[PDB]
Amino acid sequence: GDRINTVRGPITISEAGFTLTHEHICGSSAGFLRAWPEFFGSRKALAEKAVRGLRRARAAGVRTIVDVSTFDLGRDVSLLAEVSRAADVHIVAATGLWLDPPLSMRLRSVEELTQFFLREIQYGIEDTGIRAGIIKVATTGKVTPFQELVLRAAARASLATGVPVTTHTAASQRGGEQQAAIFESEGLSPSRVCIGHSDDTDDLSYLTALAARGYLIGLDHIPHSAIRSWQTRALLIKALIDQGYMKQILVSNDWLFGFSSYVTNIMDVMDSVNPDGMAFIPLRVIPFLREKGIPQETLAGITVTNPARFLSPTLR
Amino acid sequence: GDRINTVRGPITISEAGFTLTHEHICGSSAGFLRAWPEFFGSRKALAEKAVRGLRRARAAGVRTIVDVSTFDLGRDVSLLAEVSRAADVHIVAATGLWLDPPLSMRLRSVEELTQFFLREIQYGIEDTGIRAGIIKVATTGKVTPFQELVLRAAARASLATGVPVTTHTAASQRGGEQQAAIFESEGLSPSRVCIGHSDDTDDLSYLTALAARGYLIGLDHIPHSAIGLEDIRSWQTRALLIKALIDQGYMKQILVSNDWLFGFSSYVTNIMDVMDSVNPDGMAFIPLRVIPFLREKGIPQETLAGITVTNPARFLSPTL
Ligand SMILES: C[As](C)(=O)[O-]
Ligand SMILES: C[As](C)(=O)[O-]
Ligand SMILES: [Zn+2]
Ligand SMILES: [Zn+2]
Ligand SMILES: [Zn+2]
Ligand SMILES: [Zn+2]
Repeated sequence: GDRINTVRGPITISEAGFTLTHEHICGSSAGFLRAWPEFFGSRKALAEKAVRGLRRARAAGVRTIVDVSTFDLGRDVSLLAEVSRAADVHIVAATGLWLDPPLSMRLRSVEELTQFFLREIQYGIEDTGIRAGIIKVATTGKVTPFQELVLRAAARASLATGVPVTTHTAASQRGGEQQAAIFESEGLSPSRVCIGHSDDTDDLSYLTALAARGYLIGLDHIPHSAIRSWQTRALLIKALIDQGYMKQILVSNDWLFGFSSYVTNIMDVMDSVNPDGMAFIPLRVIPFLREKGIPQETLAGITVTNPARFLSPTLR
Repeated sequence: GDRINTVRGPITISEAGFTLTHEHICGSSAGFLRAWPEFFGSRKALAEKAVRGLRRARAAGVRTIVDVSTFDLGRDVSLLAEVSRAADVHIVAATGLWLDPPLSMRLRSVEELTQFFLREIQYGIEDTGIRAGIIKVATTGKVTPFQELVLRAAARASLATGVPVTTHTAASQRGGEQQAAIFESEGLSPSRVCIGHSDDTDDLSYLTALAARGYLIGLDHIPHSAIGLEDIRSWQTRALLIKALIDQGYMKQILVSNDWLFGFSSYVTNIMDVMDSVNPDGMAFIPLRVIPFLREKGIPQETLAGITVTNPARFLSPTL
C-alpha cells in the first residue's frame, strides 16, 4: 500500500525523501564478491568506500537509493544492509535479471523465472529475509528470446505484488519501444515501468512518445558523459518538463563503488571523471536546472514525489 | 608431497583409498544454490540426497570422491563439507573455470586468473578456509581466446603448487590435443593432467597417443550411455575402452569415474529424474557394475586396484 521494503525493513512513503532510483553499491557477478573479495582490495575496503560515498550523498540531501543490482550483477544484500546501516541511507534491493544470466537461469521457463522473482519479493533474498522492492530487467535493442521471457516474468511478478519494473535499454536503438510492447501484451500498466538509460539518446520524440503512454523515463546516465556534455543530457529533463511530463521523470547517477564486470581499473577511470559520485545529481544537475528556471516545487516533485509514487506497491 | 587438501582438512595420500576422480555434489551456477534453493526442493533435501548417495557409494567401497565443480558450476564448499562429514567420504574440492564464466571472470587477464586459482589452493575458498586439491578447466573443441587464458593460468597455478589439472573436453572433437599443446607450451608435465570425458569417443588412436605422452585418460561417462540423443553405445562398450587401454600397456594412465551429481540446475528442468531413473546406482555404478564387468573380462584384481586406488593417489599427490 504505502510501505516500501528496504534492506533494513519496511519504511513508509514519507520516510523515503530524496530518492536516487538507479544506483549500485557494487557492479559484479553472482558469487564473485565472496569468492574473490581481494579484487576490490578487500570486502572491508569496498564497504568503507561505499559508506563514505553514501554519507556524502546524504550530506547533499539524498535519503534513499535504489540498488538495481540483480542476482547476475552479483548483488550482495548483506553488504547493502551493512552499508545502509552505517550510512543511515535507505537502500531498496532489486530482483530480476541483467545481461549476464548464468546457465542455471538461461535455461529456465517464464513460469520458473516468475517464481524466482516472486520469491525475492515475497519471501526474501537468499536466507536473509530481506525482500526486493523493485524488479530490474535488461535488453539489447532487439529483444532476445530469453530476454523476452525475463520481461514477461517481470511483468507477472509485478502484477502479483504491485512492485515496479525498471529497465536497462540501448536508447540509441530506441529499445524502450520493444520493451513497452511486451509489457503491455502482459497487461502491465505503464505507470509501473521505468525505461532506463534514456538520456543516452537525443531523440526527444522517442522519449515524449513513451512518456505520453504513461511510462517513467529514467534519465540516469547524466554523469556518464565521457561527446554531448552532461549539461546537454540534463536539458532533456527540462525538455520533458516543458512538454508537461514532469510526473514521468526519474533522475539518477547509475554510479557504483566497485565494478568487476568490466575491465580492470575501470573504477579509477570513473571516479576521476566524476569525483562527485552519487552526489552528482544533487550537487550539479539540480543547481543547473534551478539556474535554467525550473522552480523548487518541480525539482522536489521529480526527486521526492515521483520516486515515492513509483516505488509504492500499487495495482491500480 | 604426500598430503592433499580435502573439505575436512589435510589427509595423507594413503587414506584416500578407492577414489572417484570426476564427480559432482551439485552441478549449478555461481550463487544459484543460495539464491534459489527451492529449485532443488530445499538445500536440506539436496544435502540429504547427497548423503544417501555417498553412503551407498561408501558401502560399495568408495572412500574418496573428487568434486570437480568450479566457481561457475556453483560449487558450494560448505555443502561439500556438510555431506562429506555426514557420509564419512573424503571430498576433494576444485578451483578453475568451466564453460559458464560470468563477466567478472571473462574479462580477467591470465595473471589475474592465476591469482584467483592460487587463492583457492593456497589460502582457501571464499571465507571457509577450505582449500582446493585440483584445478578444473574446460574447452569446447576449438579453444577460445579466453579458454586459452584459463588453461595457461591453470598450468601456472599447477606449477606453483603441484596440484593436478583435470579437463572437460569434446572427445568427438579430439579436444585433448589442443589442450595438451597449450599445457606443454607452459612447461606443465603431462603427468599432472587428466583429459576428461574421454570415453565419449571410439578413437583408440587418439586416446593411446595422449596416454603415451604421460597424460591421464579420464573415462568418466560410462553410466551416461543409456541417456539417448547423444551416443548409441551401451555402457559395456564404453567400459571396454578401459580394457583396450590396459591391453596396450597404459594401465597407469587410466582414471575411471561416474560424472554423477545429486542436483543439476545448469540443464533443462527434471534432468535429474531422468538420470536417476536410468542409473539408480548413481556414483556406485563404477564399483558395483563396471569393476565386476572388467574382472569377468579377465583383468586381474591387482590391475583394477591400481586403476581405482594407485593412479588417483599418484595424480592427486602435489608433485613438483
Ligand atoms: C550495471 As549498468 C553499467 O548496465 O547500469
Ligand atoms: C558439469 As559436466 C556435465 O560438464 O561433467
Ligand atoms: Zn544498465
Ligand atoms: Zn545500472
Ligand atoms: Zn564436463
Ligand atoms: Zn563433470
